[PDB]
Amino acid sequence: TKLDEQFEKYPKFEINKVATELNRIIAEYRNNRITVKFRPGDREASEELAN
Amino acid sequence: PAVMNQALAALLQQTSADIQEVTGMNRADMA
Amino acid sequence: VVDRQTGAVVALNDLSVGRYDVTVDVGPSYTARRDATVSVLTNVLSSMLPTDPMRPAIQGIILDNIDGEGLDDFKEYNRNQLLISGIAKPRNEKEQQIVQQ
Repeated sequence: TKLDEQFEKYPKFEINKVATELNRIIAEYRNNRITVKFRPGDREASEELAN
Repeated sequence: PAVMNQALAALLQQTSADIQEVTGMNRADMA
Repeated sequence: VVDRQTGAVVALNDLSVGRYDVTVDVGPSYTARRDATVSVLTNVLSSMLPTDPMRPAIQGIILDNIDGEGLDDFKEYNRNQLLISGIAKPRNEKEQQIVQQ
């Protein structure tokens, strides 16, 4: 506001409380990473192919 | 004698709680 | 009678066969057949006493279906131990005339 011929601004304090669960989920993923795995079939040579 | 307004006490308690709250399978639970 | 097969240049549907003798049901979803075999055999296990005689056979059959990297020697040894015990039924390539002999 003008506030007696000035432009003092409103105080805007920030207390971030929504990042804790996001950090927990990210840590949960990074503790147990997953990747691609190839499964064999019912053949005489599928195991070596998968390996 | 001097007095303590309730707004100041409320701010003290709220800020004290918020400082501890913001600043923090077993490993994942740790900060 | 031990094989079920269909054959045609273009798929032939014999109207005289009639309804099959199967029933539609539901169950757990498995990515591979080995998963189903291992799950059903493990469910069969863990309900048997430790002194039961067929438990080693169940364990061998379960270990026969486990897949992974670097398990060639262990799987071959387990298969040989199962073959010499008359449980594996050699598939008529080389072990019916060598290991059984």
